[PDB]
Amino acid sequence: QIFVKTLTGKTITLEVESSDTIDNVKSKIQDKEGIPPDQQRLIFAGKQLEDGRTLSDYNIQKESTLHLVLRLRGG
Amino acid sequence: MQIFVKTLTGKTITLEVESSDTIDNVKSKIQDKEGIPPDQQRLIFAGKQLEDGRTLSDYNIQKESTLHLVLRLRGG
Amino acid sequence: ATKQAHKRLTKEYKLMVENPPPYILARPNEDNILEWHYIITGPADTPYKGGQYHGTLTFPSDYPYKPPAIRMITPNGRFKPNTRLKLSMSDYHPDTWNPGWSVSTILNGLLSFMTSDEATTGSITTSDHQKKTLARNSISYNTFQNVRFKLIFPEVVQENVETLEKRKL
Amino acid sequence: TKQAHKRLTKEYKLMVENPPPYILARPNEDNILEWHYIITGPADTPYKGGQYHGTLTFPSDYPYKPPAIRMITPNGRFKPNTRLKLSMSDYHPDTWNPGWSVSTILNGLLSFMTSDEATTGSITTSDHQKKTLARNSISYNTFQNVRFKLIFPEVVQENVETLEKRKLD
Repeated sequence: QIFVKTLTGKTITLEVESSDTIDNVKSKIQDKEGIPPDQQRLIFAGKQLEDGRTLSDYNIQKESTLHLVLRLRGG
Repeated sequence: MQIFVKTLTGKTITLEVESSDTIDNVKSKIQDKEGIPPDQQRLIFAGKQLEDGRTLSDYNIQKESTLHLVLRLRGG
Repeated sequence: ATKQAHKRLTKEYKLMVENPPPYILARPNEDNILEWHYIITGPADTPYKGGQYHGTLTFPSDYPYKPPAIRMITPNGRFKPNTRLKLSMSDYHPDTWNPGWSVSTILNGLLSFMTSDEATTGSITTSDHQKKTLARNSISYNTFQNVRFKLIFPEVVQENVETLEKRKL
Repeated sequence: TKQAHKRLTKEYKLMVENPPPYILARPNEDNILEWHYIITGPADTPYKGGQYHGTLTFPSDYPYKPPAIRMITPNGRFKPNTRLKLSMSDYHPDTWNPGWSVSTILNGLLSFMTSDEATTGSITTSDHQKKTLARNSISYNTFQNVRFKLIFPEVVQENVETLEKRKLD
C-alpha cells in the first residue's frame, strides 16, 4: 500500500508489492486514472524511476508518497 | 474635379470626374484615356477594393485622391 | 540573379522609396536582390486595422519574365503562413504575366485581395475576433518570434519595442 | 476564442490557488494564449538559484493541440528563444490530451530540464556554465530581458532588491 500524487493533484492508493515492477505500478495507475504508462514519470525525493526496475530497486517503504509528473519526450 | 489613377505599369494618369461618377464610370473614363479592359481590372482606395455601383462620394474619395489599379483574374 | 533582373529590381526599389504605395513598405534583402520583404499595415474599416504583417516576394532568377512567389509570414487569419498565395500577379499565373508590371502593383494586388473575402489557394477561414486578435499580436510576433523580420527590419524591431513598452505604461 | 479563454482563465485561478513547486506562470494580459513562466532552479540540480524566464504559446485550437514551449533566459540546457520539440510518447507521436492542466505541462518541462535527454533545442554545455548562468540569470531578466519587465514588473523589483543583498557576503 503506497500513495502517489496524480496530475490532478489528488492522492491515490495502490495495492502493490516491492516485487512488482515500476511498469506494473504504472499499469495500476492507468487502471485508476487512465494515463497510459508511456505518458508517465514518477519522482521520489528528487529523482526519477526506471520502468524496467521494481519497487525494491528504489527501496520504497510501504505507505510512501510519490509524485507523478507528466513524462515528456523529444528527439 | 480631378483624380489620379496608378495603372498596372506604375504610370499615373489624370481623370476629370465628378463625385456623382460611379466607379464603373471612372473605369470607363480610363478606357477612353487609354484602351482598358474594365472587366479585367479593379480600382483600390484606402487598401480596399471599390465596387462598380458605388460613387466616389460614397467612398469619400475627395479631390486629388489617388486610386490604384490592380489585376482582377477571375479564373482562380 | 541575372544582370537584367538586378537592374530592374533596383529601379523598382528606387521607385518604391520615392513613392511607396499606401500601407505597404517593402525592400529587398541586401544579400539577395531577388528576395524582397514587405510590411502591410492593416487598413482601417477592416478587421486587420493596425496589424503589422510581414511577408516575402521571392523573385525568380529570370525576372522580369516570370512572376514572383508571394507569401506572408505573420499570423493574420487571412492567409496560411509560409505558403505560396495564389494571386492574379503571382507565380501561380505565369502565362498571364506581363514584364512591364511594377512591383507596387503586385503588392497592391496582395493588399486588396487581403481586405476582401474571396477564396484562393493559401487563404484560410477565420472569424472576426480571430483576425482582430492576430492584428493585436502581430507586433509582438514580428519582434520576438520572427527571425527574418529581425534581420531585414532591425529598426522596425526597435520601434516595436518602443511601441510595446509604452502600451505597458 | 471563447472556449480557450474560459479554460485558460480557469487554469490561471487553479495556478494562483496552488502554484506548482518551483514554477510561477501567468498569461499575457494582452493575449491569454501566451503564458510566461519563471522556473526556479531546484537545489540538487546545477541550475540552483537560477531565475528562468520562458513562454508557453498555446495554439488557436486550444485545448486540442499542445503549446509551443520556449525559454528566454540563458541557462545552459536549452537554446534561448528556440521552440522545443517535445512530444508525448505514444504509438502515434501526434497525441495531445486536451485535459492536461498548465501546471502539469510546466512540471513536465522542469522534469525534462532537470534530466539529460536531448531534443531539438537542447544544447550541450558543462556544469560550470549552468551554474554561472544560474547566478547571472537574475541580472539578465532585470536588465537584458524586455519581455520580463513587461510581464513581471514586480518580480523585477524583487530582483533589484535581491542583487543588492547579493553584494553582502
